[PDB]
This record gives sequence, structure tokens and C-alpha cells, in this order.
Amino acid sequence: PTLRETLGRLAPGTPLRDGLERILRGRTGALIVLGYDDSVEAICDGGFVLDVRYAPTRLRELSKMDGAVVLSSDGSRILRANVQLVPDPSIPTDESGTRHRSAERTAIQTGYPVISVSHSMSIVTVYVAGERHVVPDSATILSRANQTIATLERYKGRLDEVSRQLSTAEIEDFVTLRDVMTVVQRLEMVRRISLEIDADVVELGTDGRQLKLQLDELVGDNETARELIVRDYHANPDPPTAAQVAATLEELDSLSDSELLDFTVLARVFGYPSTAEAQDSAMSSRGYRAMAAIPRLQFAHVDLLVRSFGSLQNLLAASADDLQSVDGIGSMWARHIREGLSLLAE
Amino acid sequence: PTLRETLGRLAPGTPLRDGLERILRGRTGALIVLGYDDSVEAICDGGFVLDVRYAPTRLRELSKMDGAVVLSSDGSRILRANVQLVPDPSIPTDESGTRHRSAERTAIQTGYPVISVSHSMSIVTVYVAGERHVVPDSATILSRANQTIATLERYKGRLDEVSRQLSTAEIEDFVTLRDVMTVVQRLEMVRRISLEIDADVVELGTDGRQLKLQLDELVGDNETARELIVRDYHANPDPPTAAQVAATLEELDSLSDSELLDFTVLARVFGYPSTAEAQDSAMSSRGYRAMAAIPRLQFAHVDLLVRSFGSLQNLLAASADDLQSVDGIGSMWARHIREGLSLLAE
Amino acid sequence: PTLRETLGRLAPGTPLRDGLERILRGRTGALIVLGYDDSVEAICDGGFVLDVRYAPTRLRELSKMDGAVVLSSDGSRILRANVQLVPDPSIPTDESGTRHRSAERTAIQTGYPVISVSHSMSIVTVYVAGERHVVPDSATILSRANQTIATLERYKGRLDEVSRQLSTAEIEDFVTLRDVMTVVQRLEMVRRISLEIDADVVELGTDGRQLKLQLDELVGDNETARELIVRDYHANPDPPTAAQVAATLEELDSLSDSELLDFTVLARVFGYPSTAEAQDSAMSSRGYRAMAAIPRLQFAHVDLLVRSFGSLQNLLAASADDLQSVDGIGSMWARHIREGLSLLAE
Amino acid sequence: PTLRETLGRLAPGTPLRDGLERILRGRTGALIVLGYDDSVEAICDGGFVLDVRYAPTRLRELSKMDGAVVLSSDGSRILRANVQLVPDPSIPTDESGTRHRSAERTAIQTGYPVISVSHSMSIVTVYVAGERHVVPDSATILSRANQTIATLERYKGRLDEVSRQLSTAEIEDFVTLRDVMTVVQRLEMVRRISLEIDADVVELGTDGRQLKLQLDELVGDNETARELIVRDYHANPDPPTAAQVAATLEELDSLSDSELLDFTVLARVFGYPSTAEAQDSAMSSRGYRAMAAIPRLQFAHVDLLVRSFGSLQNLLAASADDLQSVDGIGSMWARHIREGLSLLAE
Repeated sequence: PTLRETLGRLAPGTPLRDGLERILRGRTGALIVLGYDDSVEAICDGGFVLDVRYAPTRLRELSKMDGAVVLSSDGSRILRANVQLVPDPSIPTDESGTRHRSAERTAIQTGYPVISVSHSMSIVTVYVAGERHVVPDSATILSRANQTIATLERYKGRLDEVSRQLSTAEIEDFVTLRDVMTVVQRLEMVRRISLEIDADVVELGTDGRQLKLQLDELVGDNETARELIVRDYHANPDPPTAAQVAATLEELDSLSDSELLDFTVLARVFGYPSTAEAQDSAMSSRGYRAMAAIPRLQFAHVDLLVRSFGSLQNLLAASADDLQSVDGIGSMWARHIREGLSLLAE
Repeated sequence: PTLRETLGRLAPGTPLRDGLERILRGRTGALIVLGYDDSVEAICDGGFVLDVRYAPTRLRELSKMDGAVVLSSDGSRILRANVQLVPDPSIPTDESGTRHRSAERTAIQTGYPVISVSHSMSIVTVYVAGERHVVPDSATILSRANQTIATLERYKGRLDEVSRQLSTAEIEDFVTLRDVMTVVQRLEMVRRISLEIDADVVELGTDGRQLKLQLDELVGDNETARELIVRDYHANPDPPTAAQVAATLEELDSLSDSELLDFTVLARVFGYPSTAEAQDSAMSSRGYRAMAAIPRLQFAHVDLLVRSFGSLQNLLAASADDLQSVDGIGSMWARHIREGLSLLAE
Repeated sequence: PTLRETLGRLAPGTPLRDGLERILRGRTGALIVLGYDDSVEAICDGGFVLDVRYAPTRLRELSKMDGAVVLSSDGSRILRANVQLVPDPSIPTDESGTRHRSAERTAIQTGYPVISVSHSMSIVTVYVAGERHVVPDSATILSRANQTIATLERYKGRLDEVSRQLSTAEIEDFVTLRDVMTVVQRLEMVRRISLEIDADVVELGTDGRQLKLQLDELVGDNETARELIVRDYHANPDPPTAAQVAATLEELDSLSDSELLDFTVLARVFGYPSTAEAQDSAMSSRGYRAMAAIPRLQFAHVDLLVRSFGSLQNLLAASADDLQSVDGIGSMWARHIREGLSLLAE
Repeated sequence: PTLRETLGRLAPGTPLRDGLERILRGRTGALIVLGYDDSVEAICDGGFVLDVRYAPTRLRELSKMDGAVVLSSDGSRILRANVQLVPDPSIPTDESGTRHRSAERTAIQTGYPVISVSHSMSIVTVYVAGERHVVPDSATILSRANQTIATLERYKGRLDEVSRQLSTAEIEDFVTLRDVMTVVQRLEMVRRISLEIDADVVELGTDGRQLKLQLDELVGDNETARELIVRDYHANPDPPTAAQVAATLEELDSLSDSELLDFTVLARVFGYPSTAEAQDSAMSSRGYRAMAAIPRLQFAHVDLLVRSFGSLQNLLAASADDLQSVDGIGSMWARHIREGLSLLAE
């Protein structure tokens, strides 16, 4: 199935890695296959059947019978052992060594994991989804995670300073395309780095029970800010809806970093002029990003206010009772809203 | 056992940190209990009795015994090593890792901090008073301090320009509540950030011997200015005494940011009408700010002059021998005071 | 060899550090010792005699041969191997470990550079001058140097602005004690930080071949600035001489920072009324400071002009040809000085 | 502390051997000094004084502290750990290596064994009594033990068939010195090889608990045969007394292979003319061996009858009453003696 689900099960703490480390410290080989179907049974021959509940020591001891062990897809039922796996000898494989050739060919024929641990060494190999992947030690994972994290707060500092510059320019509004789109591309690139580090966090699983904590405490409200900026900044006669936001996010994720750093591509994702003067073109915020800072506000009334106003300049020039004129808005609530708005203009 | 005393005890330069860094270079784990008592004895079982003076080499060598190194109360006497810990497991535990769980359980059992270093990773944790913390590398804390120092100079410059404007108003006295109170409003935050950075400075201890001098040069006379502004800018029948000043500053430190960003809450803090028009209310300064800059001036003379005058206008308009007629004021001493007042009139 | 000459030989690029690195990558012990006296032979035993030219591989192999290698005092010819460095047990040593205890006692008995690399780690150790210095990886050195560069460049900024203010004031000279020695305090601070970064670059050697560029670009003229300020400003009836200037320089260097931040001590080093009533005392500039800005001008001319004038205000009031009236001065040559000095007023 | 007592103490089953195997499985070093005298205390310095009860796990843990582990003289307490071994360097040595030279010097300075288990290696070394012994794997010990038990059993077969031939020639009243003392020739060398087997068995200890019973069932009665033959076949006026028999035993044991393989030397040990005619000479027998095979006999009665008769011919010529007429001999025993003698005469 999915590589970043079999690796997730292959995260430490899970019983599978308990068995794997038991095998590794026992200084012996292993050939573990997860799952059972018609094709797995059809290929595997010359092996016993156990039909017992998975335990950490069953795998460790059963690996010693000089053969492959076939499991249940949930890793619960050990229903085959000692078996030689004899897949189609026509499937192309590049490994050298009968153990690894069999592992790769079986993983190609049936998509289930075929984990191989070479004897006399400490190497764990995963053959999921037609990609070989040596299991690395936690030291290298943590080291590369540390470098990526450091570069991540570098990105965070840059993005935060650009965002605060945008906020300052907005609260005395004179806003062009360049600053907004630089904010957008910084947000997209920090999102990409966040996703990569999240994949690394999934790979760690539980040994590094701090990387996701640092991601939460550093990246923060990335997705909410992304949604707000997409809903606000979109060149359409009317503000986009949730479906349009999702479509724009999909388009942004589809384009690569080369298109991410290209201003024209980001312009045409929302839909902007492609001329060099578009970057010099100025526009006013719909207000979503600016007034999102006010707490205890529901999105329905936010959208209603945006529809009733249209631009952030209208809200800035709104009278004391102008907000009360909007449907569904009370007197004290609107008066309490202006208290936050008033301090922002300072 | 407060957190910000074990943090100081673990600061670089202290021999305990030397032992810790040697252990870190050893690529092996640690389990250090900075205290022994009857509860520790109940937990402790199956170990050696050493009673040797502390040495980073000795600590590094003992930390290879796969157990617990039980230092004395002050962390200067090794008492037990290779001691297995059997704390009560009924108490809640949220740590991920048997060693960390046992260490936290022991720290809950007795009021002694416990430090654990994971095997093959350079992490270090503190379990003081039930609080979980990770001691970070000098690079991260130095970067954080450098980042916050910029906001420190920004706050100091804002307070400086506010104070200069206030003094320019004073020489042609016309005082409103907002102008006379924004100085304290900035003083509170600058002192809060000063103490926040000083916590990091004392955490460094000796490694970051530049942040201490930076805070020395940047904070300046923040405390004296705060005390004098409390003495002067308070609408009370009589100038505040030492007890009154202490109570008011304690109230100022008690209030949170929600009680700080609003000048009106601060107005109730000093004691003022809660009406909005009170922001435009006027009052006569005691005169501390203008004449506090006179060189070779004792605070007792300042307080006596404030008590005998009660306003800055009387001091400014004081005649040549008006100050000399005040009891305890000599002839030459009185002349020098008026020299500053006449010069400051520009 | 001094401590900061052994560290220089142990700086990267040097052949000895190359051999140390080859040993470190070889993951094997090494006990390399430098020098050849009667005591080195009287302690070493159990080894061969070679007399072949030094190379990066000879020490590596003879260290792989599980013994201590002895080297010529210049580290150029190898004449022992395999030796067992056996000093007396009378010399105290708190290290735990036979190899390192032998290295420490060897260094104490014979003040020579003995290198004690431990296997299973990447640690390089030297026990010279009564202390052991763990040679650090380039990362930590670069980190601390980069941290120091920020403080030092802030210091150059403070010096330049304070000194420019003092020079502009001295154009219409009215001198106060605090104003005349704040410049000296800041100059001594920047000198001390320059020396500290010099120690860092000495221990760094050639991997960080950029901090020398930073210092050369930044500090520029500091020792000449100290010389000029002491020569121009030194209250004593006879003109200060080179010996007197140097003596004052090491007198300043002898002062502690606690002694540096007190104006009384800095005054009595130069020689001033130490009373608190001399803070407003003023004196005329001797002529070194302001007039030293003239390009293509020798120091002997400066000294003879000072002898002819003895002050700077009289130079300001000097005519255009009285400079020519000075011995050894022509007309057109003197016209250059007056034009430059006149432009110095603004 | 003999070599073949500490070798036995190191044999499997002994807790010391269990601790040694625990250390070996841990792939860590050990420098274990079996004993604690004031000289050892004068050599051991720089460590922890423990004085705890011995346990294999305690030894395994202490061996990780990278030093010397001094056990008590009987190997019951671990009373020093991580102590430095600084012996007298004036002691001559042939080893080359700090551990292997310091161990030998400590062994020479005080005769206690110094077991060294070099890390990452499976080798165990013993330095007892001034020679070096390497503790071997049990497989080689069993291999050599069986290889030599085979030649022992073939020696025993030749010995007892020659003894049967001697008995057959003995009951004819003709005696030749060569036939008499070739049995002693066989017996001495069989005793030597038996001592070799016993040394191998002591080295094994408990793993090879089959060689001991193999010895007990092959060597059979050897000391009794030796003492009986030396008491019977000796050229002296009267049969040797217990002290005389014992002295002849050590005289026989004193000679070496080159002298045992020579018939004349062994004859001279008995006491005989140097001529080869003595080999052809005929002597009377004391009858000890001939009638020693009779069951239910008392040594005192055998000695009394031999003294009263002197020769086996007198035993043959003795009547039923004559044996009973001898004091201390019963009537039913007298006929039984002849009954066995009559059977032996056939």
C-alpha cells in the first residue's frame, strides 16, 4: 500500500520494530512478509502454518528457522513460517543475493511489504511500493532533522518579518502585488518544508517525540493563515468560496518550487495580469487577514461583514453604527469590535 | 527546588556542566539524582556506596554503569552509583521512555531534580519539582537572546523619545493623563523583557558573558527611573513613602498584559477615576524628573525638597535664597541646585 | 612552545594536526609527545629508535602499533615509538584513565606538548601549562567567534560615535573628566575584545580564514588610536615619551574591568585630580589627536610641531606662515597643514 | 598461588568464570587482579574503594569503568575498581603494551595472578607465578584430553598385559630382573601421563566431567600397584618400611624421561651391580603382588605373613595348620589363603 503507512507501522514502539530489534541483536537474518492473500499463498511453498496471535518473541524465534515468515496484514496473525518465497523468475530485479532478489520480486508481484534483514549485519530493508529503502538509524534521522529544523526557523524569521511588514503596510493601507505575493510564496515554501519535516516525524514515529512539538510551537497557524490569505487575496468579482480555496491550494501544491518562486505562476493561480506591470499594480485587501487578529469571531459573521463591506478600506472608514447595519450584528458586539480596530490604527 | 536554581547549577562554567558535557562526549546515557534522603533511600536499592568528592571525570566514568548516580544535596559528593530505581508506579507518568518515566516518578516521589540524557542522542532533560524541561545548546539560547535584544533597544528607544517629549512638555508644563502615564506604560514592559532576558543570562551563567554586559548598558537606570516616576506621578494627597512606592510597584508587577496595554486599568492601579475624560485630566508633578538629573545629588535632599515644595513650579520659580531658607540646605548647596533649573529652562 | 604556539601548531593545515586528524579518522588511540630532553628519555621506556623524517603517516602507523610516539622538539624527526610514559605517582592528577593520567603527569613533570587522543571518541587533548585543553571542532569555535563579532562591531560603532562627538566638542574645546575618559574606557574595551578574538583566531588557524579578514576590515587603527590619545591627553608637566606611553599602556592593561569602569582609576593612571570636583576640569589638546588626520604626514613632524606649539588651540589661532617659521618647515608645505586644519573646524 | 590452582579457579562453573564470560559477551575489557596485599595497595592508586560482595553482574558492571578491578585474595569481594596500576618499572619485562606490561610487572612485584581480558577480543590471559598462560576454549582442551587419553589407555593395555605375563612367569619359581622391572618402567611413564591427564581435568573443572570418570576407569589401581611392587621387588636385606617405601617412591618420581627410558638407571635406583648380568640375575620374591589379588585381605596380616615367610615359595609350601599356627591368623582364613593360592597356582 502506502509507503508512508508501512513506514509508520515500522516506526519504533510498534511491535514490529520490537521484533526487528530483537532479530538484529540476535545476530541473525530475517525475511518478514506482512499480509496474506491468494497470491501470497500461491507463491509461498514449503512452509508451516501457525495461526497464532502476533507476539514480539514469536517473530524473533520463528526467524531462526532459516526461511521467510508470512504475517497478517494488520500484523496480528502469524499464519505461515519457514517458507521459501518463490516469485515469478521473470520479474526484473537488480539486487544481488537470493534473499534480496526474492524479496524484491515478491514485493513487485504482491504489493505488501517484504522486509529483509541481512544476516551478520544490522541493516533493515523495506521493499514497499516498488522502492527499496534502507531503514536508517535514529542518529542520522535526528541530525538531518536538526539541520532542517534550524533552516526552518530561518524560514520562520524571514516569513514573520515579511508578514509583519505586510501588516504594517495594510494598517496604513497602500498595498501592491509584490509584497503580497512574496508573503504568499514564503508561506507556500514554509508549508513545503513543514510537510517534509512531518514526513520525517512520521518516519521517527515515537523515538523523536519532540520534532512534532517543535513543528507545532514554530510553524503555528500555517493552514489557517493560508486559508485566510487565499480567501482574501483573489482577483474575482466576488470573494472565493471553500471549493475555490481548495482548488487554489491543489494548484499551488501541484506546481513545483520553480513555479513557486515564479511570480507569474502565482499570479495566474489566483488569476492576475501576466505583464511585468502587474507586480507594480496595487490592490486593497478584502480584510480577512487584517481582522482575523480579533479573537472570539465566528467565520460566518466574518464572511457576512466582508460581503456587506467588500474591502478593508470600507471597514477602516466604517462608522460606529455602520457595523450594526450589517445583518446579524448586535450593538455591543460591534462596539467591542471597534475597540480592537481602534488600537490597530495606532 | 525551584527550576531557576537548578538551571543556574547546570550553567556552563559550573563543574556539574563540565561533567555533563563530558558525559555527552561519551555517547552514553545518564541518570543523575541531585539529592539523597530517606525517600531516595526507599527508592534506591542494589548499588555501590562510594562517598567520593565530585569530579567530572569520576561522573563520566560512573555514568557508564547503567544505573543512577546519586550526588549529594549540593551536587559535590558522589554517594551511590549503579543504583536501580524502583519508584511508585501508581503516580501518573506521561514520559515516553522507561528511563525517563522512572526518573520523573522519582522526581515526583522526592523533591530533588533529576537529569537524564538519552543514549546515542545529545538531549538533556530536567525533572525539577515535577516540571519537564530540555536544556538547549548555547547556540539556540544565544540566538534567542540576540533576537530579543533588538526588541529591547526598540522598547528603550520608544521610552526614550516618550520621556524626552514628556520633559519638553514639563519645561512648559501642561500635563495630561495619557502623556504622564505612557512613560510608566513603557517602563513596565521594558522591565518585564529585561527580567525575561536576565533569566536567560543567568541560565548561561558564564558562557554568554556578553548578554550580561549588554543588559547592563541597555537597562541603565530603569529601576531608579521607575521608583522616581512612582514617587512623582501619583495623584495622592501626600507624596508616596517607601511602603507606598513598594505597594504600588508590586501592584504594577502583579498586573498582566491585559491589565497593562490599557492605560485605564493602569489608572485604577495608581488610583484614578475610571471615566474616559480622566485621560485629559491634569495634575501637578512633584518635580522629581526635572531636578533628578543634577550631579552629586543625594536622594535625601531630593525627597526633602519635594516634601517642602510639592510641585515642580515652585522649584523652578524658587528664588536665589528660597532653597537656602529650607532647613538642612546650606548656602553653596542651594546655589548649585538653582544652576540646573536656570540652565534647564531652555 | 607556548600554549598559544602549541595551539598554533595544532591548528588545521599544519602537518601535526594533519597526523592528528588521520589518527582520529582511523578510530584508534594515539599518545604523541613532542620534545627530546634527558627527562623524556628518563621516563620513556619500551620502544624502538627510528631517525626518519616526519610525515603524516609515520605517527599514524606507530600509534596504531599501540604505544606512545615521541617526536623532536620541532616535531620534524621521529626517534622513538611504543614508549610507556611512566612518571612518578607523587604528582597529583584527577583524571580517570591510565592513558590520560600518564599524559597529564608527563606534561606536569616535563612542560612539553603531549597529545592524548582517546579511541571510541573524536577527542584531542593537550595538558600543557597546568591545564588540559580539549581541542574543539571548528563548529563551536566559529559559533563563539561569530557571536563575539556582533558585540565587537557594536563596540566599534560606539567608539566611532563617541570619538566623533568628542572631536567635534574639542573643536570648540571645553573638557570634562567623564567626557575625556569615556573614550578611553571604550577604547580599552574594544582592545580587550580584539585580543580575545585574536586568541580565537590563533586557536582556529586556517579553517576560519575569514575572522582575520573581519578584524582587519573592522578594527583598523586601535593601537595607534590608543597611542595618539595617550600622547595628546596626558596631564603631566613634561611631554610624554614613547617609554611613558608604553608604560601607561601596560598600566591600562593591568587594570581590571571593575577598575576600568571607574573614572578615578583611569584618571590616576593618566594622572589627574582624583577628586569628584575635578569632573568638570578642562585642558587644551596637545595636538596629536586632531592634527594626526593630515595625510602623508610623518610622526617626527607631529612631535616637532607639538614642541613648537605645545597645544592645539594655539594651532587653531596660529597664522598661515608661523607654521613655516617652525624649524625645518617650508612655505608651501606649511600651507597644506593650515588648509587642512581650517577644514577641520567644521 | 600455583599456576595449576588458579587455572582451576578459572575453570567453568566457578562464579569467577561466569563473571569472565559475562564480560566477554559484553565485548569490554577487564584487568582483574585476584588478590589484595599491602604491596598491591602500594601499586594501585586513583580509584574507588568499594569493599562489596562479589557477584558476576557486579564484576560485569565494574569492568566497564575502564581501569583495574582488584578482587580479594580468595575472590569473594570486589574491593577496588577503576584503580591505576603503577608498578615498579625497574622490573624487567618482555611484553610490549601498557596493559600487558603493567599486568606482568604487578604479577612479578606480588605473585598474585593478573587476569587481562582485552576488549573486542575473546582472549583471556593469566600472569601467575611469573609465566604467561592463555585460557583456552573448552573444545581444544577436550580435543587434546581425548588425544592423550587414547595413548594413556593403550599404555594401560600394554602395562597390564605385561603384568599378566610377569605373573605367569612369576608362578614358576624363576625370576629375571628385566621382566621384574619392565613393569616398573611402564608404570612410571603411565603415572606421568596420568598426571598430565589430571592437569587437563583440573584445567577443565566442570565442563568436561567425563574425563575424570574415564581416568578412574582406565588408570584403576595405580598407587597400590606401585607400592606393592616396590615393597616386593627390592634388593635389600629386609623389605622396606613405610618410610623406606615412600622414600623409594620419591626417588623413582625424581628421575626424568632420559633416565626412565634407560633400564640400567632404573636398576641402579633399586640398587644393583652396574653390569648387564644383574639384568639376567635371579632374585627371590616377597610374594606381595602375587597374593595381593586375593579378596578380603588385611594389610597388617599380609605384612605379618610376608615377614614370617619371606617368599612366595614358602607360601606355596605352607600347610593349612602352618598358616593358622602363625599368630593373628584364623583357621578359616588359613584355608582360604591356600584356596586362593591354589587357584592362582593354576
